[PDB]
Amino acid sequence: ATIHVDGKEYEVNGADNLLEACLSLGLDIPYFCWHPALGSVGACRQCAVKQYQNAEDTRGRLVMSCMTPASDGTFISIDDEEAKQFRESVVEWLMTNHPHDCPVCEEGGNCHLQDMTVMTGHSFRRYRFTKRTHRNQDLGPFISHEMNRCIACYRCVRYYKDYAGGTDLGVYGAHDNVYFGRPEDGTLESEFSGNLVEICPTGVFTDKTHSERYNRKWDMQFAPSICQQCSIGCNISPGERYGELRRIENRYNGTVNHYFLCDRGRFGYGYVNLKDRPRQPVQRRGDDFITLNAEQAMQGAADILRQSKKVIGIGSPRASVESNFALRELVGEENFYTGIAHGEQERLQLALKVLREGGIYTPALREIESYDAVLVLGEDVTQTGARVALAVRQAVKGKAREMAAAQKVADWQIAAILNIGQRAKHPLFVTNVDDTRLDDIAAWTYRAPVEDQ
Amino acid sequence: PELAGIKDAAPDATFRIRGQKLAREPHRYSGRTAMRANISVHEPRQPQDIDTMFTFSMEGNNQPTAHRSQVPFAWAPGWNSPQAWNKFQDEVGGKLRFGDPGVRLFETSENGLDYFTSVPARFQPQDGKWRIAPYYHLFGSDELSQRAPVFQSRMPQPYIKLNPADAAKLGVNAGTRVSFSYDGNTVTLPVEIAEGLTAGQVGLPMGMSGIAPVLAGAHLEDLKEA
Amino acid sequence: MYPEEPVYLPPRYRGRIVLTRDPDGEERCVACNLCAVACPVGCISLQKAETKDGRWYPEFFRINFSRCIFCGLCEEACPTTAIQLTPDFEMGEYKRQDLVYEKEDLLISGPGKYPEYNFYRMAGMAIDGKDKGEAENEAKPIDVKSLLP
Amino acid sequence: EPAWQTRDHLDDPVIGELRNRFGPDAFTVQATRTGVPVVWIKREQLLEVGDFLKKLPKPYVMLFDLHGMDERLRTHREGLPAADFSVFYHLISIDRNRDIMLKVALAENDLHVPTFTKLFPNANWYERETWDLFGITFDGHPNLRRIMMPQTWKGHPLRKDYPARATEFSPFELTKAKQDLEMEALTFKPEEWGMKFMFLNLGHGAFRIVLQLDGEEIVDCVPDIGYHHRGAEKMGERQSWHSYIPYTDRIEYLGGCVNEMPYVLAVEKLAGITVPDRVNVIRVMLSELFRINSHLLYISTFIQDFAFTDRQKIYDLVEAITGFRMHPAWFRIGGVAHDLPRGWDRLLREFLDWMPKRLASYEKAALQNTILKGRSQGVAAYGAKEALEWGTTGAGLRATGIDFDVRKARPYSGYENFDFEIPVGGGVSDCYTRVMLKVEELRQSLRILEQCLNNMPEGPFKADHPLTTPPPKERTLQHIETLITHFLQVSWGPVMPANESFQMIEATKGINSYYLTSDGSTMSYRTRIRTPSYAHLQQIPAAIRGSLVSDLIVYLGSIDFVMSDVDR
Amino acid sequence: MGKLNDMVNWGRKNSIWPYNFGLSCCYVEMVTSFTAVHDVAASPRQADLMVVAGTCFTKMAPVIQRLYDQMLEPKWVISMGACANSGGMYDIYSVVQGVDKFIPVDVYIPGCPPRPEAYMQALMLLQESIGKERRPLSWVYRANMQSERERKRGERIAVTNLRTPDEI
Ligand code: SF4
Ligand code: SF4
Ligand code: SF4
Ligand code: SF4
Ligand code: SF4
Ligand code: SF4
Ligand code: FES
Repeated sequence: ATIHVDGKEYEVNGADNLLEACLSLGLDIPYFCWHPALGSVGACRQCAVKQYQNAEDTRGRLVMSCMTPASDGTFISIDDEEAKQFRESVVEWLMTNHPHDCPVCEEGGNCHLQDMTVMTGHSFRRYRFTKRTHRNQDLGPFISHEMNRCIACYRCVRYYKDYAGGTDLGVYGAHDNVYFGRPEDGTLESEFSGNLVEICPTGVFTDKTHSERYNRKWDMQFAPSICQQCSIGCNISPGERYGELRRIENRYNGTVNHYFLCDRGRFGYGYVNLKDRPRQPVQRRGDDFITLNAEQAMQGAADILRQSKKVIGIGSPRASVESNFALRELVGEENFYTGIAHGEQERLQLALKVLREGGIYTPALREIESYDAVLVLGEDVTQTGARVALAVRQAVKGKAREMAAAQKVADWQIAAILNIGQRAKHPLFVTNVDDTRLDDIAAWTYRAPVEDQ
Repeated sequence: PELAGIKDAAPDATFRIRGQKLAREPHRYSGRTAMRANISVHEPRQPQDIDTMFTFSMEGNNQPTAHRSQVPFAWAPGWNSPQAWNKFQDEVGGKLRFGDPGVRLFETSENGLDYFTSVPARFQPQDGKWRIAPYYHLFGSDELSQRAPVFQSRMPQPYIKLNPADAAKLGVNAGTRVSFSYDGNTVTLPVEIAEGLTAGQVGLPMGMSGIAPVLAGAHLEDLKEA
Repeated sequence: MYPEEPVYLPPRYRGRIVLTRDPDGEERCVACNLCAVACPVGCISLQKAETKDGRWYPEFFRINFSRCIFCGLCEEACPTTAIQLTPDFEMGEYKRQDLVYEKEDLLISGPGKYPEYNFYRMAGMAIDGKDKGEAENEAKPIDVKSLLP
Repeated sequence: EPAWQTRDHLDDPVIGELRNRFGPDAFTVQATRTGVPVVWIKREQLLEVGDFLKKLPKPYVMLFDLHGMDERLRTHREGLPAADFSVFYHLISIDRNRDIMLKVALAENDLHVPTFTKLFPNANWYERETWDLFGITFDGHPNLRRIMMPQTWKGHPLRKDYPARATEFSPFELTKAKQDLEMEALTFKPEEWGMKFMFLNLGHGAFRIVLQLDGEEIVDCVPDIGYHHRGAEKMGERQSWHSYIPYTDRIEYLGGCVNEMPYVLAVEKLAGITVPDRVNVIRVMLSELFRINSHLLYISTFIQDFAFTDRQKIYDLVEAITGFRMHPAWFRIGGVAHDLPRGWDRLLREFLDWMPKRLASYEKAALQNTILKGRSQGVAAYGAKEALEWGTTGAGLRATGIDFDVRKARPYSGYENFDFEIPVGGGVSDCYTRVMLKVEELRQSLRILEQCLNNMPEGPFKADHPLTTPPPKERTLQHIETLITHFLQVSWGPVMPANESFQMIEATKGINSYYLTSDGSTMSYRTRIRTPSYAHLQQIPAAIRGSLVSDLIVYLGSIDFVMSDVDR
Repeated sequence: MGKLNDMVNWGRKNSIWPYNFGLSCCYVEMVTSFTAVHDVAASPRQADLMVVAGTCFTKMAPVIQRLYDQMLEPKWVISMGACANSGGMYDIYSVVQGVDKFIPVDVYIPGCPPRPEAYMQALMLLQESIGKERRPLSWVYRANMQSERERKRGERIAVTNLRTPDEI
């Protein structure tokens, strides 16, 4: 397509809405309720631009860029004065009831609301009345709840319910006493509830494990890493401070795990911070445990290994490729053993032979969401490969997406898609020894022994 | 040779973005002359990273328009939240700009396998032998995750799953602790009634305290009330 | 005339840095790390801890005074008025390690230059003695189960 | 129309003259917030453009600045030629009261520019420093050596891929440097330094000059500078826009708020901030107090070659206002840090009732001391021709009869509202003429302070702009929007949208200027600081030729330079 | 014997000639220290105290090292300001991070710059350090003095109210 933003011509995809098209080009439009993975609902009214009917139009009309298609020959203005004033007004309206909490808020320096308050250029408070308050809930060990900071943008419920398929987080109440959370105090039951700490643009849902040993984002030392907790390989950004691993943030990978982790990967990093970890080489001498440095340990181990007639190596599927290879080089190829059982290795080798010799394309984790029918045999995915279960949920919602696409409804207009696709879904057939967490969306569930499956 | 694709998973340690390395920490990293001041007032050396292309300082490159795939964190001026990932992608919600990191080791084969003709028989429950049905838990079946102290409050208590018919045959109710011997080790767990489990199977939480994942599909002997 | 006649210092003189207390007597620092990041020299290091009531405070707080330039940017950064620069200059030492002032060397027993400001009287977060709706310009929380329309 | 607006300066007659001379496709005009026309010139046409601008009807006579820039990391290069590096030449015409910035683009491997020392002799040290900090070779340069670094230095520190931080200290390098410096007096090579008779080393600041003497006559002298190089510009790339103000203070340390002023005015040009009138008056008042302090120190030092109580009065007044004596760090982006304390006017009134008698005493100590008149007049003098070609500004330039002061020619910070005169010399820059000009400047600064005291605006000390850093403190302490703005401004930094700004002010030693390039971030992409002491120290080998060493000492005492201002 | 060492240390502490080798703003503060409004009252060969007051650059460091080596025992060193203590605000490529990287320092002064009364306080501290230690009488065991931080802790923590910055 062709759009004209502030007198400049850009080529954008016509299937996109105006907000994501302009954000792709590098234009800054404030937004709260829109998310790339969740679609457009037009709640927060923050993404306002001025759309003109043609080139020689002067009045224009304030539209929401997330709800407006990026059609061919579309004339808009982002930096128009009326659009800027409306966006600043929306920020001010969000600020009327917002608590004075930024120093004692875990999202400070990481807050989308802070960034959009600064970006709209709103810094002068002329509201003088009382701010509405709220009582918090206990959401369990992982997610801290602070409902005062909510801007009522519906990202949490849209993610947790429409995307993640959870059932225990909704919106309750009315006019401006809208409340987001569980119907009662209790742990959030989703396996993907931890993505709320990044879906929520404020400090309502925060990482409680990060909150117990807290530091700001500018103080973190980050690195790109791979989650070590299961086999899916979601990209993570672990951040440390003062020598201890403080937080696991999601690291975007458009091929694998785009915006979302699972709760095991996000909250199961605390083994790195244990105080019983080995920190120096330790050699036993009778009942004593002498601490060595690096070179003494290497010389002593080399002497004893040189005296021994045959040294064998036992690797692990926890260790990296380089470490298993280094052990294999140390002990020899014939003396290297994968440190897993024979039946486990047989199943792993058969899975490998199927993947790289079966002639059938094995999809990436994001590519799973584009399949029209899913048969899951034996694998309780939600407890072993949880991100695949989330991707399977998206692939199941693909039927509602297809039905809405038949009626010329845009793919980002998610509310109309869910309205058209009421309960129709693509087929899902799961088999397990018992009930899975995918049974709420499965077309059929087969509870049977592994022989019967 | 099968692992030859790990060379292209990331660039080597000599990779630079216009001469400079990639930063591990943001530009506004603070406390650089007081974070170790309790140990010694003299600042130590910055840790040298010779293994990789990243640096252990902010003296590096983390621009969104930098020709790299490995991004340590998303930050752009004006965008401090996780919405800063919008600047690091070619289009928002799509691929990472200049490609996603990671390479597939193997391509799809030209020809497939043959049909596996080894069809197993129907499962038959025999007396005194209990087939272990694996129940995995997201919080508790991965070893290092179990070691994390925040998962102790989140993981369930280890319940052994029984069919209503099998528990009625044993006389066991929901909650009474039963003992079973595996590898000459009698261990006791409280019973949870599993309706969807089939008779002759016993459900066990794989990976948890004392129950190894190797036990999945193994038989069980001498399952009595404790 | 020194140290015979004490030298007059103006009230906003940028000398020795202290941490102050609120009028209630509790330390004002909520350990928000704004002073540490606003320091152009990086000579402030602290760590947030949190009591049972949910009150943020610094677990430790240290300033390397061999490195401080007494520019007062940390006091300008402080949203609680906890960190202040006093009119005091006699801070000479024998060992450079003894110029690293920990939290007990900094935390005075009073409010300092700002005698009435209490951040937790304005913050929305609930602590002991201050529930929800008890801050300044706050209404009591209205439950969603309430009978009013 | 705002003074910070992004202008193209296509209505400048110099642009039309360049179009008529070299053609419309020979150069690229860049729209900046510098307030000068920025013209990208091809590298081959650089000497032709310099010749053309030197021979205009009202010519561009002074090379104000010349420095490099690493463009490899700059992401917002819209409307700019493809450059890995660039070299900018800031040229000033005083007859037109205008200036132009010529930028030459360079590829990464072909880093060599024709030398500019044939047109402007003061380009020698600038090209040496551009080679030293960027590795840009200048073809035809006589002795292109390092001026801020030792000769055994690897890499060029202002390149973007150079580590800013201090590396690990080694006693071995210290012993090697001791062996190198302490064998210089024994194994001196009189061809590296540009010379070609005894060789002496001397050893405002501590610095070394290599002197070549015929008996006691100075036949050649080469200063060795860089002993006080603090890397302030590289720190400009490392600090945020707000947390760099102390570093601006610590350059020309006798200036203080005077040194803060051009930095904050350039940042406010980047931010689009028009400060209110009380902010302008406060910053003028503090800059004039510090100007009086610096002039008092300079006069007292020259008279030495009683006056330290008035400096204490000024320091007490600045202590009351800011909280600190000589590094106040008090100007902010969009205002000043605090309001004036209640009682400042009494202190200023007691200061202005004390200074006329002291000023009369200084005029009696400088005029009636005819020994000083005999030993100061004709001591390393120069005319307007030598002042223009060496970039001499401030008291020397005005002592050569050229009436060019920034506070009147290109007014800033509301200096238009104040009635004050510009003392102009007779046409010869003696030591005595410069000292008399400093005395008359001190009188005019006292007049400015009287006009500040009698007519003081009652209003805000910070602007009502969203990029005012930090916001007013009481609204920060009780408003959430203001708290958010304070949180993001003091932590990540204020975001200046991508532009280039320039501010030139009259410092206490001459003309000081900041040239800031923002890449749309919270830090500076490039910070260039032009200080007058650099150009004043370059002029010593052009004026002390054939004179005595005592004349060199008196001339050094009468230059009014500080070494931290030289080595910035 | 006991009184003799006391009188020797008394003579050393009551007569101290500083070689104020300053390099920057701190040196100019020490120039202002010599005036009659502060009342603070050579060559490195006969000077017994070296006051390093300013930034120790990588090029000025050999000069400082040589000028310290030219001094003679007993010799004492006072660092003035943040630059001489630690490098100060210049954690930059061209600055040695503290003068105690290459010469021993006996008394440190925080500040940027310290005021001259802080220099007089450091002179008092150095005099007490000299008077408490003891050296061989004819041809070195320095006393481990209590730090000023913990000594002054009670009267510093006991401070409650300060004058507000609004007034003068
Ligand atoms: S949610 Fe954001 S704006 Fe609200 S208190 Fe927290 S950091 Fe401040
Ligand atoms: S809790 Fe967070 S995600 Fe949910 S509506 Fe409120 S601000 Fe949006
Ligand atoms: S699905 Fe969960 S445990 Fe597995 S790699 Fe991803 S975040 Fe880690
Ligand atoms: S006064 Fe300046 S240098 Fe000292 S701790 Fe505060 S911000 Fe840092
Ligand atoms: S800015 Fe103030 S409240 Fe925040 S960490 Fe520093 S002293 Fe504590
Ligand atoms: S400590 Fe401060 S005042 Fe002293 S030399 Fe360094 S920058 Fe100058
Ligand atoms: S982002 Fe468009 S209305 Fe919310």
